[PDB]
Amino acid sequence: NPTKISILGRESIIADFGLWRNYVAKDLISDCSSTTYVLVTDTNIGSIYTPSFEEAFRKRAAEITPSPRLLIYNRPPGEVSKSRQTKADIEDWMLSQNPPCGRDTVVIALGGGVIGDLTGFVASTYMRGVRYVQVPTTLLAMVDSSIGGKTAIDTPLGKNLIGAIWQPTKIYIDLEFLETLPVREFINGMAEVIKTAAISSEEEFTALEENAETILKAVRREVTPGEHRFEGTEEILKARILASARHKAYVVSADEREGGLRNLLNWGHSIGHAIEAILTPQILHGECVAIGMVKEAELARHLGILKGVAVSRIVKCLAAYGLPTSLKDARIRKLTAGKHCSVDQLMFNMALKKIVLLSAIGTPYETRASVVANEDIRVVLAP
Amino acid sequence: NPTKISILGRESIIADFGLWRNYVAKDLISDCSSTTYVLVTDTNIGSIYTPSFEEAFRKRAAEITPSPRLLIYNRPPGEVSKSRQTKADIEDWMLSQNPPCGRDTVVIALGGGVIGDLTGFVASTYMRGVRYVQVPTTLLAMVDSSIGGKTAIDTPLGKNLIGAIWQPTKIYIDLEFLETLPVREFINGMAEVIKTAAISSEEEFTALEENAETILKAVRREVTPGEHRFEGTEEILKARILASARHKAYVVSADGGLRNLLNWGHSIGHAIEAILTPQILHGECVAIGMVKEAELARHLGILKGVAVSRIVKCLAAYGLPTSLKDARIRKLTAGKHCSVDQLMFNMAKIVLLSAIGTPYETRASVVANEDIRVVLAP
Ligand SMILES: NC(=O)c1ccc[n+]([C@@H]2O[C@H](COP(=O)([O-])OP(=O)(O)OC[C@H]3O[C@@H](n4cnc5c(N)ncnc54)[C@H](O)[C@@H]3O)[C@@H](O)[C@H]2O)c1
Ligand SMILES: NC(=O)c1ccc[n+]([C@@H]2O[C@H](COP(=O)([O-])OP(=O)(O)OC[C@H]3O[C@@H](n4cnc5c(N)ncnc54)[C@H](O)[C@@H]3O)[C@@H](O)[C@H]2O)c1
Ligand SMILES: [Cl-]
Ligand SMILES: [Zn+2]
Ligand SMILES: [Zn+2]
Repeated sequence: NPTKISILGRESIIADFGLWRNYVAKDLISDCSSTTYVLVTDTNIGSIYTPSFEEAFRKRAAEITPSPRLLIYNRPPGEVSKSRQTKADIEDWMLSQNPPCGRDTVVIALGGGVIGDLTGFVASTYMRGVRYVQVPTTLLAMVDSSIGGKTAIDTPLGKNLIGAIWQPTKIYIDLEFLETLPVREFINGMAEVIKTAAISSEEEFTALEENAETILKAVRREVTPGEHRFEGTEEILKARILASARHKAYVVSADEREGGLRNLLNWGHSIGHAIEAILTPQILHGECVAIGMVKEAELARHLGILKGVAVSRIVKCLAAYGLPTSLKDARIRKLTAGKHCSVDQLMFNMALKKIVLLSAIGTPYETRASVVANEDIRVVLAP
Repeated sequence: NPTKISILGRESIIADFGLWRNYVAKDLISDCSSTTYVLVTDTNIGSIYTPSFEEAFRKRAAEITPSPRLLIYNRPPGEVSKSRQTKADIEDWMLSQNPPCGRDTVVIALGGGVIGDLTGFVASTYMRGVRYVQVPTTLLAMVDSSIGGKTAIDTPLGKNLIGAIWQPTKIYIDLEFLETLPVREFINGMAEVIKTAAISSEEEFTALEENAETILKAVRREVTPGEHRFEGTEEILKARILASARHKAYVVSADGGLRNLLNWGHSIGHAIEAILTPQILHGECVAIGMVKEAELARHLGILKGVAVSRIVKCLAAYGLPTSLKDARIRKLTAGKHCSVDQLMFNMAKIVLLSAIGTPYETRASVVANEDIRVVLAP
């Protein structure tokens, strides 16, 4: 059965195994009536998933007169496509169609965080705004990037500098996409899942601790023909992933005077972003956020706010899912030959302190990021 | 007297003679607190108006501490600057400042429709959105472009293709800008003023008819550097221009319907413009469109022939063309012809008038292509 989660007081999220394979096309043409559908993705994702959809779309466009059209745009993979150049590329491409794409256009964002931010931003300004849907194909996109409307592209000077808040009409979460997602990317996305649980539900966190071995085994297993990577553990994977997605939706949907409940989502990102500013692009975002979570967890313990046992759980849980819990992680070192993260550099990258503090697994200290002394931060980052 | 109007619920429009010279700076720093203010304009407008403001800003920044900063960006004049390149150059420039312009930045759009659309769009996406104010310097901008939140840039394949709805925090209308606005541009802007009146108030339309000689004289007379072009007729100019502006503001606030009325004379007007541009200006084309669309309604037995004539006399009174055969226009468009086919083709529903200050339907009406032709053809 398809699970539904709402965003900003309305239906928006539809999650299940096989949506892309048999549900999205029909749904779009039905609930997102348009004459034109523009699908944006990269060559990796697309070469694997675009063919089936083209057929499923053709099969759904036929039971209608006249038949809506599906236009496909394949961008090269990587953070590099999240640029002004590609935004203008996709746009001119869309304007140059016969007939050109109009304000009724429904853009389909089939990809991870990169394609998501790019496509969302394209849609936000196309003729001052057109509808679009998110079809996250990475774990991180499913529970984070595709939720909340934050759209943008990069500039040589920094990440997500030019963009917009543009909400998607719908977010289709097809867990089957995780069947072909590279093991490292999957692990990477788990950083947000564990973060979410860590700051919202102790029960959820425990479920993550208990489901690690099973989940990871499935993520690494050799799939025999006729099988689906996650057969046998579908409910576990769905309950775990949707718990995070759902939380993100709740936080983003909760306003009517809140102050900064959204702030708690940055737990582990204060230090995590600092670390990433140095180790990127060798080390992924989640990998850096994982380490940031451990450091920030130690900090709170250092300030006598977090019990030492919670730190250890936080550490075993991340490692159980394959995430690094230290800056000298064997894997990290091999990928970043000649990169060091000195306290000074980290204390610097951070100043460019307010760290969400935890008082217990599933329980934040303040309802917002707390203010901590630079000296206390340095001690934590000491060798 | 600093007049105030409301857009989208409440006040945002401030109109008067001299606002730029001694009010915006203080106002911005007070009502739009920020550490950074980015002024965007073109070399024409800026070379005339940026110096005073710089001083007026410095004079107001000193009163507050630490003193804010004013960053100026001068773009070349023309429709050509309303492009992706200029948007990116402005963005890159802002981000390059030391320190980089943050989300607290308040962008000042000092210019006409071009600078307005460009700057508004820049502001809408800068770090996903930052505040900005409109300081329209052309008549058309004062009563139309600077109002409504419509922002964008052009593409070789068309105008305003990439943009967004981004409302300005404030719209400062300093009528003194019209002192240096080229006569042709001023006349051009009058097309929207006359259009607005034509579809909203018969009294207002009549006031435009009676002010015609006076306004034009002020516009066409030779003013000497130091004397104000509009001394003696300031209330007339203010009441006329603000009337148009306040109406656009009203409709933009109501809301597919009431907004459709704002397009009277633009159905044919845009078709004509698609051919005659860039030689012929938007207002000049909209003027002719108004006459055509007015005769169409007369053709359909909805408009009295007398209203058509008044519409025709008023446009002409203000120096706007009322036919494709206009000498100015023919001379200016040598090498071009608006065949009826091309116009119909370009047209691919017109707002009909039942009387001066009175629309037919509450929205654009559906008319048969044949009735249109018998009105486009000679
Ligand atoms: N609020 C927001 O909008 C927000 C917040 C967090 C992250 N992000 C953005 O997300 C981006 C990173 O996104 P990401 O971690 O999803 O990485 P990504 O989109 O770069 O995807 C990683 C890799 O996986 C491949 N891939 C994607 N789906 C696949 C699948 N199911 N099968 C096979 N290959 C697949 C891609 O081709 C790519 O190589 C960053 O640029 C970041 O700024 C945005
Ligand atoms: N909804 C909207 O936002 C909207 C609606 C209608 C028109 N527009 C757009 O507006 C643009 C047209 O703008 P416009 O007609 O105001 O012309 P414009 O901005 O191109 O200005 C015309 C000329 O006058 C000069 N100038 C401007 N003000 C001056 C002043 N006070 N003193 C001296 N010289 C001055 C300029 O340098 C320029 O050369 C078009 O690009 C059009 O697409 C936007
Ligand atoms: Cl853009
Ligand atoms: Zn993150
Ligand atoms: Zn107009």
